[PDB]
Amino acid sequence: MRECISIHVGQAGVQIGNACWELYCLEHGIQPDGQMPSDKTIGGGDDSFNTFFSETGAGKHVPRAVFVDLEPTVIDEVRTGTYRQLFHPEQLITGKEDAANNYARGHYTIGKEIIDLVLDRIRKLADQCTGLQGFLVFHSFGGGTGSGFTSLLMERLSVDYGKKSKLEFSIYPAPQVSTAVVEPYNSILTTHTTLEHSDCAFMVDNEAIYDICRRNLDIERPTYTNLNRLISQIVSSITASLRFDGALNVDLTEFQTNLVPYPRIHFPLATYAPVISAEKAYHEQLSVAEITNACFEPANQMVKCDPRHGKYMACCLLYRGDVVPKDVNAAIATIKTKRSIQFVDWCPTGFKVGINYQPPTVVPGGDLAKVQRAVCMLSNTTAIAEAWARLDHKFDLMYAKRAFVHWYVGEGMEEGEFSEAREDMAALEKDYEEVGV
Amino acid sequence: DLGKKLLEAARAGQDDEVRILMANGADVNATDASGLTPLHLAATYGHLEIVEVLLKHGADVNAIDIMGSTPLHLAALIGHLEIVEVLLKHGADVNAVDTWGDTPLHLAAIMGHLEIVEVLLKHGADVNAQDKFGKTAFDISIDNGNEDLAEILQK
Amino acid sequence: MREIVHIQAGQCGNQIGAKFWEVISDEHGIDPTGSYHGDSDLQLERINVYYNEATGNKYVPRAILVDLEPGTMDSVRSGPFGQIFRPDNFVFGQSGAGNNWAKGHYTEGAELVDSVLDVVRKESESCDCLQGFQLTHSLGGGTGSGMGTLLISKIREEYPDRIMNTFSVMPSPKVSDTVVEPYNATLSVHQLVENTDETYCIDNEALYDICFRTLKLTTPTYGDLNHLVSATMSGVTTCLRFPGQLNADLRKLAVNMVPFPRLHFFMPGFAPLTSRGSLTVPELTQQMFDSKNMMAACDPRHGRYLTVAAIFRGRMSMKEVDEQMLNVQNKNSSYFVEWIPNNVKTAVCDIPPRGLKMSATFIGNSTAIQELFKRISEQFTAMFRRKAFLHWYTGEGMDEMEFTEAESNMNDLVSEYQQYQDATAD
Ligand SMILES: Nc1nc2c(ncn2[C@@H]2O[C@H](COP(=O)(O)OP(=O)(O)OP(=O)(O)O)[C@@H](O)[C@H]2O)c(=O)[nH]1
Ligand SMILES: Nc1nc2c(ncn2[C@@H]2O[C@H](COP(=O)(O)OP(=O)(O)O)[C@@H](O)[C@H]2O)c(=O)[nH]1
Ligand SMILES: COc1ccc(/N=N/c2cc(OC)c(OC)c(OC)c2)cc1O
Ligand SMILES: [Ca+2]
Ligand SMILES: [Mg+2]
Repeated sequence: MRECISIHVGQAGVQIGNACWELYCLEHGIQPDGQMPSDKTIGGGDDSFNTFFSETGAGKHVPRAVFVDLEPTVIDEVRTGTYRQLFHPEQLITGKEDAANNYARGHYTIGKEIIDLVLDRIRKLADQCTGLQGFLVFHSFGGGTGSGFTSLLMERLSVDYGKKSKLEFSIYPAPQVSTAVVEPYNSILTTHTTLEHSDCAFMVDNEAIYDICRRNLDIERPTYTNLNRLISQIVSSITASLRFDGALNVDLTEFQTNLVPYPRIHFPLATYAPVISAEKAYHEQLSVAEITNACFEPANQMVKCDPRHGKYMACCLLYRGDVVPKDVNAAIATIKTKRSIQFVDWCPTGFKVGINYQPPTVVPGGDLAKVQRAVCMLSNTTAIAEAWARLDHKFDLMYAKRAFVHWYVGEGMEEGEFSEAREDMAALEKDYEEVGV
Repeated sequence: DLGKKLLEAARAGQDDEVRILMANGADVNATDASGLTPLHLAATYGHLEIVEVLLKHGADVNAIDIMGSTPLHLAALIGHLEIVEVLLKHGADVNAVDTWGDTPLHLAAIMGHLEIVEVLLKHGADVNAQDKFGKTAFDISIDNGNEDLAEILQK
Repeated sequence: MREIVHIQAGQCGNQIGAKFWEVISDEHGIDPTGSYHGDSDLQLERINVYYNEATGNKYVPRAILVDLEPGTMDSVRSGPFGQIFRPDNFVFGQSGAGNNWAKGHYTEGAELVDSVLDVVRKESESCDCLQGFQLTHSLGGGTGSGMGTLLISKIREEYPDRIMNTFSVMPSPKVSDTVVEPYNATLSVHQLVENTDETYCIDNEALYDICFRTLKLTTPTYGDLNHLVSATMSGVTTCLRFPGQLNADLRKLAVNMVPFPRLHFFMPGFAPLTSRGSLTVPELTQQMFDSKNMMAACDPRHGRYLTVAAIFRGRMSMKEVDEQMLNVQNKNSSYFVEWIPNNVKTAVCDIPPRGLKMSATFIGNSTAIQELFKRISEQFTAMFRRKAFLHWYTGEGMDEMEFTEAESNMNDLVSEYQQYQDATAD
C-alpha cells in the first residue's frame, strides 16, 4: 500500500473531483459519512483502497483529497452537498477573488496569496502517509485557476516532493461549453510551464465527451453534470488499478513505464466502451470482442483525433467485469491483423492486459446503463498531436494581432513568455512528427 | 478707440452702447486681430437687434476674416435662423466659400440645423459645392447616415 | 466579485439612472418603501450586487446621486422610487455648469468631487466584496461629462484594480441643438479612452431614429428615449443580477470583450423594440444584429465584429438558441473577425423583463462604431476651426492644446478601428 494524494483545482477540477469521489465510495462500499461496513480493521488498514482513503480512530474513511479554488462558489456546494461529511474540512481551500479566466492572475498575482496555505494543507496529508508515491491533479486548460494556479502548484510540488510522481487529468477546451475566448492562451501557457513537472497527463476533450453524450446517451444538450458523470466513469477505470488488487499499473511509477516512452510525450489517449443509455435497460450484452473493437473507433475516444493517422508506442487494456482471459487473447489476435494498427519500429508490438472481474458501478441518477463487461484502453499514439495542432492554430490567429495580450501583461506577466510558450509547443509537435504521424 | 469698444459691445449684446458708439463716429466695419467685424460677432453670439442695426449703418454684409468666414458662415454654424434670413435679406452671399472650401450650406448640414438648410436652398444654395476634401452637402448626409438631411437635399 | 457601487451624475445621468432603479427593482420585486414583495426566491440570489440589506427586509440601492444643479436633487426625490435612496448619498452644489465642460471638470466640479469621493468610500468600505463601479451620464453636458470624467479618474487613483464601467449618452442635434456639445463629448471621450474598462455607447441620435421611424413617434420625448435606455441597461446587466450560467463578473466580461485596451466602447442592442404601454427564437436573433435595433447610430454591416455577447431572456429551448446563433454566424461570417476564434458568446436567463415573455440583448464590440466617432469629430472640427465659443472654455483655465490633443486622440481611436477592420488572419 502506497498512498496517493488527489488535488482538485478550479471549478472544473472541483466538480469532476466531486463526482469522482462519489463513484469511488459506491465502488468501495463507503457511505457518505465515511463508514465502510466491510472493513474489518478499524482505525487502520493495509488494503488497496487505503491508497486513496485514510482511516480515523472512529472508523471514518476520509479521502486523501484537497479541493482548491480562488473563489468559494463551487466548493461551497461540496461543503453542503451529499458527501459534505466525507471530506476533511481543512482540505477545502477557497479564496475570494478568482483569476478571471486569466493565466497571469492564477500564476502571479492572485494565486500567490494562497499558495503557501495550499502547500501546508498538502503537507498535513503527506505527514499522515507511510509511503506517499505521488499526486493526482485535476484541473482545466482554459480556466484562470486551472491553468495559472495549477502550474504554480506543480512548480512548488517538484521542489518539496522531488522524487514523487505527478499525474494530470486535464480538461481540453471545447467551443460548445467554453467560458472564455482566451482559453487557447491559458492552455498553451500552462502546458509549457507544467510539461517538465508532469510525468503523465490524461487529456479530456470536452467536445469528445460532448458528442458521446449526444450520440450514445441521447442527450440533446449535455450539461456539466452529464459530462462529469461520464468523465468520472473513465477516471475510475484508469485509477482502479491503484485502488484494487491487480498486476497492471499497480503504482504511479508503472504508469509512465508502460505509457511514457520519453518524458515530453506523456499524453496518453483514453478510450472507453461500451457507452449505453440507461433508458435501454434490456440491451443486448456486448461480447469481449465487440467492446475491444470499439476501442479502435475514433467515436469512443476521450480526445478527438484519428489514431489510424499515427503510430502506437504503447497499448494497455483494462477490462472490468465478466471477462475470460482467453476471450481477450482471441479478440487481440483478430484486431492485431484485421485493423490498421501500426506500432513504431523501436517499440515491442504488444498489448498489456489487466482484468478486474467486478463489473462497473453506476451512480444513481446517471445516464449510463449497467454493463457486465467494460474496457478502458490507454494508448500513447502520435495522433494526439492533432489536439495540439488545433490548439496552436487558435493561438497563432490571436497572438499575431496581439489580441487580449494586455490583460496578461498587466498582471505581472511579461510578453516574452507568450513567444516562449509557443516555441515549446512547436517543439512538442516536432517531437511527435519525428516519431511518426 | 471706439472701434475696439464696438467689437465688445456687439458681442455682449449691449444695444444701447452700440448706438452711442456709432453716434460718436465708431467704425462699424472695424476688425479685431483675426479680421472679425462687429457684424461677425453679433451674428455669432445671436444678437438679432445689433445685426439689423449694423446693416442699417454701412456694415459690409459679406465681410470676411483671415479664414474667409462671412457673417453668414458663422450664423449658419451656430444656428441663428432669424439672423440667417436677415443677412440674406440684405444681400448676403449664400455661396460664399471660406478657406476650407465650406459654404454656409456645408456648416448647416454638419451641425444638423435642418431649418437653416431649408432656408439656404430656397435662396439658391449650390448643392454641387465641394470643400477642400471634395465633399458636398449631399456627401455629408450620405456619409453621416442622416436620412432627414438627405431627404431635405432631395427636393 | 459581488457588490457594485452605482454613481449617477448630471441631469441625464440622474434621469436615466432613476429609470434603471425603477426597472430592475420591478424585476427583483422591491417596492419604493424597500420591502421584498416578490413571488420567487430567485430574485434574492446575488441581490447584494446592486442593493444593501437594512433591517426589516428593506433593500437600499447602492446608488450615489451627483449634480451641481440643486434642482436635480428634488427631481429624484419626487419620483416614484424617490425615497428609496439614502439622504446621505445626495451630493449637490450651489450652481450648475451651463453646458461648459471646463466648469464641471476644473472649477465648480473640482470643489464637489471630494464631497462625492468621501461618500464613495462609505459605500465601498461597507461592501463585503466590491468588484467595480458603473456610471450613468451624458457627454454633451457640463456636469455629467466634465465632472463625471474627473470623478472617474479620482476613483481609479484610489481603486486601481477595480473595474470602471460607464453608460455614456452621446449627443445629437436631433434631440439637443447645442453647438458646444461636440466640444464636451470629444473632451470626455479623450478621458474615457484612458480611465474606463468598458463603456456602453447610448446614442441619442439612434434613440431618436428609433422612436421617430420605427416606433412612429412624431415628437419623441426624453421619456420615449429613456424607455429604450432603461430596457437596454436591464438586459446588459442581466447576468449581473441573476444566476444563470455566467456568475456575474465585470472583470470576466472585460477579459472576453476587450481585446485591445482602447477599444472598450460597446454597441448595445435590444429586441423587440416596444413603445410605452403597448417573437420566436429565429426572430430575436434576427433583429438582435439588425441596424435598427442598435442603440448606437452605426450600421454593423459597415464594419466587423471583434467580440459579441448576447443575452436571451424568457422561456426558450436552449438547443434552438445555439442553432440560430451558429446559423447567423454562417450567413454573416464576413462581418466577424477571423483572427478571434469563437468570438460570440450566448447567455440565457429564465426571468424575462416585465411586459415581455422573450427578449434578447446585444453587446457588440464592432469596428463600425467609428461612424459614431467620425460624426462627433466632424462636428467638433467645424466648430473648432472657427474658434467658436472657445473663450467659454479657456476662461476657466483650460489650455487650447487640450482641444487639439482631444481631437488628435479620437482621430487616432478611429484609425485603430479601421486598422483591425481591414486586418486578415491568412
Ligand atoms: N467537463 C467539465 N468541464 C468544466 C467544468 N467546469 C468548467 N469546465 C471547463 O473549464 C473551462 C473554464 O475553466 P474553469 O475551471 O471553469 O475556471 P477556473 O479553473 O475556476 O478558473 P477561473 O477563471 O479563475 O474561474 C471551460 O472551458 C469549461 O469547459 C465541469 O464541471 N465539467
Ligand atoms: N436619452 C436621454 N438624454 C438626455 C436626457 N436628459 C438629457 N439628455 C441629453 O444630455 C445632454 C444634456 O446634458 P445634461 O446631462 O443635461 O447636462 P449636465 O447637467 O451638465 O450633466 C443633451 O444633449 C440631452 O440630449 C434623458 O433623460 N435621456
Ligand atoms: C467573445 O468571447 C466571449 C464573450 C463574452 C463572454 N461572456 N460574456 C459575459 C457577459 C456578461 O454580462 C453581459 C457577464 O456578466 C457580467 C459575464 O460574466 C462572466 C460574461 C465570454 C466570452 O468567451
Ligand atoms: Ca481498515
Ligand atoms: Mg472559477
